[PDB]
Formats: sequence, structure tokens, C-alpha cells
Amino acid sequence: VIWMTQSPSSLSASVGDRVTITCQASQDIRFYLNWYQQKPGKAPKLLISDASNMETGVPSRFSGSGSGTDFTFTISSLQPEDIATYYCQQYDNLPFTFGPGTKVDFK
Amino acid sequence: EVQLVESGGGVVQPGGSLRLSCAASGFTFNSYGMHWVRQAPGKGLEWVAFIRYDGGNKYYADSVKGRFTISRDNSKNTLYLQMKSLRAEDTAVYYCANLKDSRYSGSYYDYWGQGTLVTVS
Amino acid sequence: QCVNLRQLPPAYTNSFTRGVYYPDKVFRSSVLHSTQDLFLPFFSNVTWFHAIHRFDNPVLPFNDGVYFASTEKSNIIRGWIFGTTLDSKTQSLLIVNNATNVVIKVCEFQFCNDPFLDVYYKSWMESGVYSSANNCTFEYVSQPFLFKNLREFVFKNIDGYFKIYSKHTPINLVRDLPQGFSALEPLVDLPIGINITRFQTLLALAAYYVGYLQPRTFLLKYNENGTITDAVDCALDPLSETKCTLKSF
Ligand SMILES: *[C@@H]1O[C@H](CO)[C@@H](O[C@@H]2O[C@H](CO)[C@@H](O)[C@H](O)[C@H]2NC(C)=O)[C@H](O)[C@H]1NC(C)=O
Ligand SMILES: *[C@@H]1O[C@H](CO)[C@@H](O)[C@H](O)[C@H]1NC(C)=O
Ligand SMILES: *[C@@H]1O[C@H](CO)[C@@H](O)[C@H](O)[C@H]1NC(C)=O
Ligand SMILES: *[C@@H]1O[C@H](CO)[C@@H](O)[C@H](O)[C@H]1NC(C)=O
Ligand SMILES: *[C@@H]1O[C@H](CO)[C@@H](O)[C@H](O)[C@H]1NC(C)=O
Repeated sequence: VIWMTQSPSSLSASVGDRVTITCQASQDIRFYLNWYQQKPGKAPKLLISDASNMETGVPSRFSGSGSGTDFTFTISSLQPEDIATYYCQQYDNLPFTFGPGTKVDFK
Repeated sequence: EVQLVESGGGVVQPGGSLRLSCAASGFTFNSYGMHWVRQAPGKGLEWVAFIRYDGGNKYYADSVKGRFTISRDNSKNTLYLQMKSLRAEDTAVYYCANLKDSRYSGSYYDYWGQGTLVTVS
Repeated sequence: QCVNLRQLPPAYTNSFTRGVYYPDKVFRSSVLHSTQDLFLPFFSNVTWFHAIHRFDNPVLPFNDGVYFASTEKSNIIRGWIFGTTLDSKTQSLLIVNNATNVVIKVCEFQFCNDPFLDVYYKSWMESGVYSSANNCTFEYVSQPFLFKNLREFVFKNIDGYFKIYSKHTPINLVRDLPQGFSALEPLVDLPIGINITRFQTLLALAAYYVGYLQPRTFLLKYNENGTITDAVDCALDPLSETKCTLKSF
């Protein structure tokens, strides 16, 4: 089982600010990391797969990169609609695991 | 066009059991594997189980392994999760999903249902 | 260059007795032989796609092998892509046909969002399939792989080998697959050694059937010329189970 962690667990940022979220794996998972965005009352939405591949329909302001154990999720410019909890998830092996989740608050 | 709908949620006592199902439509359900994911109130996401497209190989999280059984019926496009020896810690909203997967299930599209609450008390 | 071409719901048809291929290279004749391998189940639901209808030509799972078939006259379908992430991070298999030959390469291809071949075009394989490719490990060149004509293929990936089976027959149907038995023959054994979990169909700028193989037991009937003329799916129904048990059609 691969253990996952994220930091910070919570951050505050205003509109136009750059937001970065760190996801770290206890094991090397190459480039098989998914990033999800969840708002209250709804299921998680996938934004980024394979560490850095953007999904169809996802705004160009979203990006990410990384390899092995250390990955970063980035919002180049936070919008008022980007207030959500983000999760990283590994699919290098089974069982699949999710990180704690990072909550982005509106400053 | 694509939807996943969970049902069968309810309230049971500790030591009891509950069976969930998910109805799939709008896509070729029988070609994709499926996952169950649960989320307790105030908590993050936790993966529960995975079943391959042919209903053969089954995988479980250690926290539910030996208590939960995952199955499917490809003639009805329905995914099932059988929960035995339920504990208070199993209280969560359960989701059916097709998680994007480039290693095992070969899933290109990421699909999620609406979520059904299972309470143990 | 790479351009954007793009979701519709799937249609379904029935593979009555289609998707059977010769399990090995051993000659047999005048005999009923019981074999276990990955075959298309009889009377199964096969997904019927219309790539051109609005463009919608989605990436599909490879699972344990893919049953692929199509009927056309214009030869719009040109080839297939097999791989995992289908980008420059991994080795991917690109199989594309043209008027005189077929070229099979395995490289770190950075494929287009909506990859296709150009009728009027760099190289012929590079027009709209990919933006770049490097670190090539495999290359193979041979003869082309591709009323109306029905083309049936089976794609397997076992122990590093990508095994292709095929059959080419005439057809006079519009809506669904033909009835009757016809076995696919070995086409090529490719010693590639890569991971395949997903695949996509390449068109020239269109409809096709996609099914999947299962661990099934079949009784195969070989005639006096070593040609398989029939087969029994031993896990279809009680009647077939009886036929397999008694070794009698
Ligand atoms: C089909 O593909 C083959 C292989 O790519 C083509 O043959 C090549 O043609 C180029 C000229 O454009 C030569 O420089 C290469 O040396 C040839 N390679 C081989 C193995 O012959 C072939 O011309 C293509 N056919 C058509 C009609 O485009
Ligand atoms: C194929 O799908 C139909 C519904 O259109 C269903 O009635 C039938 O049982 C399915 N057959 C198989 C083998 O899945
Ligand atoms: C080329 O691909 C192989 C895997 O088949 C890999 O081991 C090798 O390091 C790659 N070469 C380069 C320069 O990346
Ligand atoms: C398949 O993936 C595994 C895990 O990333 C890797 O070790 C192996 O080299 C790959 N096989 C290939 C492409 O030969
Ligand atoms: C076997 O081949 C011969 C030609 O040598 C042909 O006449 C005969 O009809 C064939 N048998 C079958 C069942 O096709």
C-alpha cells in the first residue's frame, strides 16, 4: 500500500493569486497521479491525469507537473469559481489511494 | 449522455449488512472495470474496491477486505457492492465511478455517480 | 499539424458466431478439437461506433484483447494505436496502412488530441497522427493489412508479443453482422515487449464494431482440408455444454 500526503492541508487566497498544492507519495509512482476537484454536495471532478495531462474542458489556467514521489498542482490565477477541495490520487498499483485533500479558502 | 445512479442506501445496526447497487447507462459499461469510493462527513475520499470488466478479478482496500464483496451483472449494466459486518466507521456516502486508469482497466473517461448515504447506528 | 476534430451514446449489435481464430500453428484435420484461449463469446453484445456522423472517435480499453471489425468500400479506416498513456512518456505501437504497404513502429509518440491521416498532405504517417516521436525500438514493414468488404481483426498482447489475426470476406449487409462461421488466420507475430491498456482507431480525412475477448472453451470442427468450419461455445447454453461434453456437434 502506497501512503499519500498533501501540504498545506488548507490555504487562503484571493482572486488573481497563484495557488500551489504539494502532493507527496511514500513510494515512487512515476507519472501515474490524478488530480480531482470537489465542491460540497457533488462528486469529485478530474482535472489532471498522468501527472501533467489536462482533461478536455478544463480551463487553461490549471496546470501541474512532477515525477516519482513529489508532485505539484498549480492554479496560475485563482478565479472566484475555484473555491474547492483538491485531492491527489495514485493509480500506479492496487489498492488505489487518495491523499488527505487540500482545502482552498477564499481570502 | 453518460450517467451513474446509486441506490439501496439506508440505516442499519452495527454487525448488520447492506447491499448497494449502481445503474449505468450512456456508455459501454460491460467493457470497463468499475470502482467504489466512499466519503464520510467531514472527511476526504477513500477508495473501497475495484472489479474488472469481465466480473473476474476483484480487489479491496485493506480496511474493508474480508467484509465487502464487489460484483457486477453486465446483462443489466448494474454494479453491486455487498456490505457485511458493517461497523460505525463504515458510515459514509458511497459512490460508483469509472476512474481514469492508464494501467489496469484502460479507462479513458472519468465518470462519477451522485452518491448514496449508508449509515450504521 | 495537430488539430481538434471533436460525445454520442453507443449502439449495439450481435456477434453471432464471429471472432474465432486458429488457436495455434498446429495442423489438424477431420477432427473435433477442444481448446481454451481468449475468444469472442458467441451471441454477445458488440459496440457499434459511428466515428463520422459531428466527429466522435473515442479512446477505448484494450482489456485482454480486442475484437475489431468493419465494413466499407472507401477504406477510410487506416490503422490503430495501442499503448497506455499514448504520449511521449511511454512506448506506443502505431500501425498504419497505405496504398502499397503497411508500416508498424514502436516509439515515444506524442499523439494529437484527435489523431488522423491526411489524404492530401513531414511524412504520410506524421500528418495528423502525432507532433513528434523519438526513442524508436521496433520497426516492421510488410504488405497492406486493409456489395461491401468485411474486414475482421483480433488483437492479442501476450508475453510481450502483439499477435494479429485477420480475415477478409465479401458482405451484402447494411445494418448488422453476417451469420455463419469463418475462422481468422494468423497475420503477424510482433516481438515488441510493451504495455498495452488502451487503443484508438485511425481514420483518413467511418464506423466499426468493437468487442472483447474472454477465457472461453471452444470445440472447433476441422474439415478434411484442416479448415475450421464450425465451433461450439461451451459456456453459451446447456445445449452447447452437452455438445462439448460429448464431443459432437
Ligand atoms: C507507404 O509507406 C511506405 C513506407 O513509409 C512508403 O515507402 C517509402 O517512400 C519514401 C518516399 O516518400 C522513401 O523515401 C522510403 O525509402 C520508402 N520506404 C520504403 C520501405 O519503401 C510508400 O511510398 C507509401 N506508399 C504510398 C502510396 O504513399
Ligand atoms: C445484450 O443486450 C440486450 C439489451 O438490448 C439484452 O437483453 C441481452 O441479454 C444482452 N446479451 C448479452 C449477451 O449481454
Ligand atoms: C527508450 O525506451 C526504453 C524502454 O523500452 C528505455 O529503457 C530507455 O531509457 C529509453 N531511452 C531514452 C533515451 O529515454
Ligand atoms: C510497463 O510498465 C512498467 C511499470 O511502469 C514498466 O516497469 C515496464 O518497463 C513497462 N514495460 C515496457 C513498456 O516494456
Ligand atoms: C477440400 O479441398 C478439396 C480440393 O482439393 C475440395 O474439393 C473440397 O470441397 C474441400 N472440402 C471442404 C469441406 O471444403
